[PDB]
Amino acid sequence: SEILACEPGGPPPHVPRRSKLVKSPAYGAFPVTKEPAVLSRHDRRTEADVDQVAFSAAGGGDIDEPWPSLIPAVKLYFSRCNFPPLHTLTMLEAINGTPLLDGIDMNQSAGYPWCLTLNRRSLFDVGEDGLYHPCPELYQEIEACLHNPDYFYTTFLKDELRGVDKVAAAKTRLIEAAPIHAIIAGRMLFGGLFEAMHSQPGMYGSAVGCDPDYHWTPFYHSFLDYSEVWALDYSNFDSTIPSVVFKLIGEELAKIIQLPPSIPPDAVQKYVQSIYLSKHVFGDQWYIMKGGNPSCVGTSILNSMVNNISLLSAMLTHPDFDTSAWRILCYGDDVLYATVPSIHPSFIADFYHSQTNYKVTPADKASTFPETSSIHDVTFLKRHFVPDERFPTYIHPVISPETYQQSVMWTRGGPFQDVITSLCYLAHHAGPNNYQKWCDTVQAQCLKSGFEPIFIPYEVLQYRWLATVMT
Repeated sequence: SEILACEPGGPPPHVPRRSKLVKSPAYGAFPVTKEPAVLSRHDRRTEADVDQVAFSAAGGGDIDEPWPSLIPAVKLYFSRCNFPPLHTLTMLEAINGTPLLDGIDMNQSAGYPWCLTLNRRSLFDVGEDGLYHPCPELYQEIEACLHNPDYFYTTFLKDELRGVDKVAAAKTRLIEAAPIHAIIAGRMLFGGLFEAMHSQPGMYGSAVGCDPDYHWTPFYHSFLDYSEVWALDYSNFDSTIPSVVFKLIGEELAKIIQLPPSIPPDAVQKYVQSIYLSKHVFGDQWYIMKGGNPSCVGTSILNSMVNNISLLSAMLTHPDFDTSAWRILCYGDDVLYATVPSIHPSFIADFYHSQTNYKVTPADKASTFPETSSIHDVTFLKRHFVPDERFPTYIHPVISPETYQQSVMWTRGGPFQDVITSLCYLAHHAGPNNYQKWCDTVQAQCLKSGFEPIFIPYEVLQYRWLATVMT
């Protein structure tokens, strides 16, 4: 991306420098390979400056002109999508939801400048209809955003567990939140698109809105015409996305989305411009990012499309690419793809280096791509695909054991049993006795700390999984 000067928008917010993650009653259970990310510039665990490292991948440059295969990739992706005319959501639908899209999370931040003196719930009144209505001040900001999407993302250091290597290097990610009036305006303009995609994960090359327990089965079987399936990940995807890709997507969506009379006719392109030419506030640092996208559900939908377009623009340069025999599945920077004939991720990586700012790598910190790869070797959202031993047509999402082995050793301050319960939903897919080994190890450590954990029985988790997957 490219970082530009920006006029301040008011009183600056505060960047939290202390982690909410504290050691849990199970902290000694497994060898500690993860710790809370560096948030303070004075953290003793690192010799680096976190504010410097966290922004080091930004400002590397933006691409304004399309590379020769980019426009063909745009046409190819939208040709396969075959979207019918889409419409906008009403303001009340964008707030409270539709049969195909849930309402907003009232517990999330209200964003700038609301998040200075007010939370999200305070800005709404429950009407006699039983739905949430915006207060007269929020309604007017949503309206003004539809005519001029001028708003600030609040930027913070993401408080989360990280590998001990990333802690020592102060490599902590950024979390950026849009304001509530920009979110509701965005759910109005693009809610028809969000409905179509979020309610059909696996279609349009996007996995956004998926439930891994349920969708791992159709995801798995969708890659069955292919002998080789590839996984790859982007480093600094949210900074390296060029403006030109978002701009081209906005022009396609402008022709698809039908606008109501109260909305200016270029609102689609103008809102997308507020995404790739965005305003940010990080503490008292006010700046504009040209290129990239702040790292939200709507942004994950557009990021999926960006990822699909970018990958297709790489495959279109391969001499043997069959424009009809391919499938892509994306969630953010996470990607599965397969082509016939198989295109090795080496080829995509080399094309990206010569024409874009994308730096692409294996999905398992493997530092190299395997010579071959199948649906059984691949990981997607940190999960393998493993058929059930008794009903092999149904596929378990088997997350890496490091996920729930490390997470259980930390808490954010709630009832610790809630941490144990939510990890049971991830861990039981490893098999009844691998699940038991995790439960037994966690219980022995908790006993020394004065806590008695209760684990959901394996029979409950396996039955309910088979029930939802339609067994």
